[PDB]
Amino acid sequence: LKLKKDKRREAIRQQIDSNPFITDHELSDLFQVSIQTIRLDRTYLNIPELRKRIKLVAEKNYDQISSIEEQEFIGDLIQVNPNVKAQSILDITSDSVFHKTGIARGHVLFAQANSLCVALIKQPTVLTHESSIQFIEKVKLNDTVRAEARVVNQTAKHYYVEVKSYVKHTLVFKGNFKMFYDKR
Amino acid sequence: LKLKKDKRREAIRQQIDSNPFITDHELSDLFQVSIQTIRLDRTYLNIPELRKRIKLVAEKNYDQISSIEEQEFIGDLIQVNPNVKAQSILDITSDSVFHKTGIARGHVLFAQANSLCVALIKQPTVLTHESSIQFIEKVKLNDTVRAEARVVNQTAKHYYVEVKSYVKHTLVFKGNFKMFYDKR
Amino acid sequence: LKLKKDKRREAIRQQIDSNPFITDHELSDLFQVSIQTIRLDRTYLNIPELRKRIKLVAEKNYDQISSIEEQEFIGDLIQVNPNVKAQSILDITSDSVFHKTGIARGHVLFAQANSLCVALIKQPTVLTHESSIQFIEKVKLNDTVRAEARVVNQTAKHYYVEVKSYVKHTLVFKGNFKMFYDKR
Amino acid sequence: LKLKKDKRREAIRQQIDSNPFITDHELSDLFQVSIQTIRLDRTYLNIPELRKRIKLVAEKNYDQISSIEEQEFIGDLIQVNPNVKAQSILDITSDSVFHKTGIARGHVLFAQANSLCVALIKQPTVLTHESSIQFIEKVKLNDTVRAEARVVNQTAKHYYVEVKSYVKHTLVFKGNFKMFYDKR
Amino acid sequence: LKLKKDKRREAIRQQIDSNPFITDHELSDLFQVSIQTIRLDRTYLNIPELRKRIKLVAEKNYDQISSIEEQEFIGDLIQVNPNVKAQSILDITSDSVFHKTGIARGHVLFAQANSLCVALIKQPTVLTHESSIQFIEKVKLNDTVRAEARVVNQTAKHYYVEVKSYVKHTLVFKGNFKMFYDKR
Amino acid sequence: LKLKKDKRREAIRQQIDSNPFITDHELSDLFQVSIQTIRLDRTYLNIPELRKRIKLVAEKNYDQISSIEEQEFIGDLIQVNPNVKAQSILDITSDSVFHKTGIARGHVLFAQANSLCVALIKQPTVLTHESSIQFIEKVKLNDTVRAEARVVNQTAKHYYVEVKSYVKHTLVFKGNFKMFYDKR
Ligand SMILES: [Zn+2]
Ligand SMILES: [Zn+2]
Ligand SMILES: [Zn+2]
Ligand SMILES: [Zn+2]
Ligand SMILES: [Zn+2]
Ligand SMILES: [Zn+2]
Ligand SMILES: [Zn+2]
Ligand SMILES: [Zn+2]
Ligand SMILES: [Zn+2]
Ligand SMILES: [Zn+2]
Ligand SMILES: [Zn+2]
Ligand SMILES: [Zn+2]
Ligand SMILES: [Zn+2]
Ligand SMILES: [Zn+2]
Ligand SMILES: [Zn+2]
Ligand SMILES: [Zn+2]
Ligand SMILES: [Zn+2]
Ligand SMILES: [Zn+2]
Ligand SMILES: [Zn+2]
Ligand SMILES: [Zn+2]
Ligand SMILES: [Zn+2]
Ligand SMILES: [Zn+2]
Ligand SMILES: [Zn+2]
Ligand SMILES: [Zn+2]
Ligand SMILES: [Zn+2]
Ligand SMILES: [Zn+2]
Ligand SMILES: [Zn+2]
Ligand SMILES: [Zn+2]
Ligand SMILES: [Zn+2]
Ligand SMILES: [Zn+2]
Repeated sequence: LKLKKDKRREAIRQQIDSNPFITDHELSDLFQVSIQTIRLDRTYLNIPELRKRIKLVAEKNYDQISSIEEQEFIGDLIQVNPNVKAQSILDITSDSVFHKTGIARGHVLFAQANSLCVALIKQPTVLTHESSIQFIEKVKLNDTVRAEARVVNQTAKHYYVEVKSYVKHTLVFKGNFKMFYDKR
Repeated sequence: LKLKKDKRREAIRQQIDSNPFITDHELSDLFQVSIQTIRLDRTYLNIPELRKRIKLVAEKNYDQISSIEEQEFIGDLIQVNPNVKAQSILDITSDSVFHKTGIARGHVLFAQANSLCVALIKQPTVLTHESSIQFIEKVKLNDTVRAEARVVNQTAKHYYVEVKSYVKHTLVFKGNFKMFYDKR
Repeated sequence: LKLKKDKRREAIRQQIDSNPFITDHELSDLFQVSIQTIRLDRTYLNIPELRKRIKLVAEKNYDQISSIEEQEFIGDLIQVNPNVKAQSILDITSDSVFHKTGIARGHVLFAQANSLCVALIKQPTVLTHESSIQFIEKVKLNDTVRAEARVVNQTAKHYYVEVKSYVKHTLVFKGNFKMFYDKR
Repeated sequence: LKLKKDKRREAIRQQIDSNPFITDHELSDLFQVSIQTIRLDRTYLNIPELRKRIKLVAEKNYDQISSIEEQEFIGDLIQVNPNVKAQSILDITSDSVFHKTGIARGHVLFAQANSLCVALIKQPTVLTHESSIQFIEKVKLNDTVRAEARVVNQTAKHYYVEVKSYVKHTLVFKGNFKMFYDKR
Repeated sequence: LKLKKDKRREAIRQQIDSNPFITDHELSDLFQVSIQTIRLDRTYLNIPELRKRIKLVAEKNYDQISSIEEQEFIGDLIQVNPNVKAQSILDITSDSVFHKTGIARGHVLFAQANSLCVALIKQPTVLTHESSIQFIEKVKLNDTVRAEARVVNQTAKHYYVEVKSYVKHTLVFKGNFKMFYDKR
Repeated sequence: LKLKKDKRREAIRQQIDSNPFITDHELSDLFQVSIQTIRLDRTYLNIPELRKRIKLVAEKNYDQISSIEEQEFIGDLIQVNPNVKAQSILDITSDSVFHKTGIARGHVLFAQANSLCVALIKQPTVLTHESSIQFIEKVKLNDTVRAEARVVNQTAKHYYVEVKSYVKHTLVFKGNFKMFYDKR
């Protein structure tokens, strides 16, 4: 048997506090309850929908970055520790897919990744010098790609950044980035 | 001393017949004559401007390709030998540059290259699986990037394609692409 | 009395197999059941909504045509027998109506029809030479117009094509088209 | 020999007073003088370029019409005698041509014509009921099409309007329009 | 206890007849019944949604005004007594808000107000000469602002117009406008 | 008589060093020499055109401001002393004028002014509370409006800012702004 409405809702607040980015689908699977029930529950709880929460959190992050302007950034910058790590979320719309197939275009995922690497480095001048990438799974129209970047090495002239991207906890894309920086 | 008007113009026709894509700047340097003189000369000769000639030639090429639709293609497909080699030209407009610097965004050059590799392979299904790329020189607002792709290996399941890109005969970008294909 | 849920759903699959383009409204009228019930039923059946099915089928058709490029085509090409007959579907949006009245603009329906005639003829060069048309009923904002073209005569230099267009099986527009063609 | 600068310029003012829509090319042919000389002459004379003059005159005309809103009108309404005759000018841009050929799309010329017929009739409700049209010459990218409409018959319920369209005094398109009207 | 369905619906028709612009939220508060119940009720009653009714009424009003063109008007002109008073409604979309905060930009509310003052004056030439304005409350993304303009003085050369703007009967913006007019 | 080419050009560099925003028209009037001569001179001198220089200088200024995002700013921020004074330049395009007349819309000039006041104040939260404005001269299509803002009073809760706007050193618009600020 299932939780009483009240306890389901308490549990839903705890989940979202704990993961500000948890989806309604994830919440429905967790509590084994229709995706519509999740919506009514959030409404009752005064928790805004995922898009909004995502946009609220990201807005604060563009203040921490200096290499690229907010409106140039690809995706939503959900997390950033300058010079250490960062994450973005990007929805795949028809602009981003091949028209015959609905398969996401490679350069879109590369763009999300490259942008994130530029953004996480706290320098005036930050350019990508080299990159090698692997497209591990097809990404489809309407997917949401979470990219996660981290610095793996830092020399005097470069940062080496690894990016891994996911669609529902499935690794879809991996890349290595060699980033140049100077005090200018 | 310089060529008489008549002989300069004869020589200009021969050059363009010989390179349909030669620029007015290249023609001015060749004959050491203002870029405006080149224009008057072409007008007299009934040779259309570079943009037009480029668009006339490319139009015929989209007929030879099957992996990607014409209007999805990045740049102008100036040359194509299906399954062997191909070339595109792409102008760098403000859409393609970082706003602070006028430096072309990495994903734009990668997009030109990735598109070209997809286009040159004559299969129904063609996906990029892996890529490694080097950004050799900064590309600037208003540059024109010529990308040149060639197949270097072909196995039963993949084509390996090398792309090299230029701005006025200067190598600016290099990439290796691992492309998947099947009969579907 | 009405069909049990199970039998209604079986019957709904049979209908859609039989007419890939049947609407939810048509399905609701058939089974005398709310338009929302139809939606839940399709969801259960794993049958995508009308827009999608329409776009899946049409995508395959642009491969058969050569006179006009896919992205220039007006409406969705749902059916094509080159040089014989063809059909398109076109939604009437605010772009297509007079602003004071919501009445569809004449040139929009003519455009759907003219495009279809160009598309169905399998020649490199296909131009419309003459046309006579009758606007039989007002088409309104949000209507969907199904145009149906067929060749009625073929001489050495022309095809004569008749187009008839409908909104819910009501004839709204009729046209005769005199089409030129050559091997060029 | 040619006219002195002064007399050429006097003659140019007289021409434009006499035809507010005469082009610089027409003026150059008339006086056998480069198209650039015509420009310098107009500048000296304080006569604005063709586009402007066209837009100044047309602006006054939308006040006389009631069947269609100004911003819905196709082309520039250069002349109007409500219920009798009217004319528009329309530039053919890339939006209006087939992409492979630069040939103007049929529905564009039909749209100019149909709009003009709706505009010239001074009634609240004016709908096109029937039309037959002939595409007499190919219209190309960058052409300017002058459409000329006149009422040929008027019954109690309809106006019969003939439209003829030109590119440099060459008849390119002809149409007959059966227009419905009522007091509503 | 609450009204029977039938009587609620009768009462809802009377309300909308009486205020063509009453919202579903207002109707839900009145009858203490979910906003969704209001929707089902209107559907049953054949009363179109607020957006439509608003657009139907406003369409008739642009005929009465002469100083500014319909498509230039900011908001929907719901009410107009030329030279006396007028009202508009304007939705606040992301175009109209600061990006960090969702707060409506001042010039948007000023634009609604200034447009309304120009529109209500029945003269060929009508220009704003002076204005003083007070932003009384923050307007937020997705609010709907009702602006209400009235002439308070009229001299030989000017009209003095007061505008007051509201979001759910809360005064949010107030302005005084000094408007110039002549017979030209 | 006029300056030798060499001395004219020396003098032109000195002028632009001295006023980075001086126009070619201003330079032509100064040296009484065609606007085209000015262009050739700048080309020779390696001084970029006005648009570019303006965009280079402004780019550096958005770094100093915190109340409004760069891409939301109306016009180009050519000068800024946070909490003291600032200036913008704004071109008047067809988007900004009444369609019948080419006269700039009031809210456009108010927008330039209001944006500048928000931008110059170095606080997280900065809102306009009150404003009174005078439209002193008609601004026309293609004019360039220079707005100049300065703080005239500062209390604990507000800044009082005066804006004056010009087209070729002619005062066209004046405004007083009451701005709210807090540490949030
Ligand atoms: Zn998750
Ligand atoms: Zn699941
Ligand atoms: Zn397609
Ligand atoms: Zn892209
Ligand atoms: Zn490096
Ligand atoms: Zn070259
Ligand atoms: Zn050179
Ligand atoms: Zn910038
Ligand atoms: Zn891009
Ligand atoms: Zn592979
Ligand atoms: Zn049907
Ligand atoms: Zn029905
Ligand atoms: Zn309207
Ligand atoms: Zn159209
Ligand atoms: Zn023919
Ligand atoms: Zn003529
Ligand atoms: Zn000629
Ligand atoms: Zn094409
Ligand atoms: Zn069209
Ligand atoms: Zn009739
Ligand atoms: Zn109310
Ligand atoms: Zn309430
Ligand atoms: Zn922002
Ligand atoms: Zn605005
Ligand atoms: Zn005044
Ligand atoms: Zn100056
Ligand atoms: Zn001057
Ligand atoms: Zn107008
Ligand atoms: Zn505006
Ligand atoms: Zn205050």
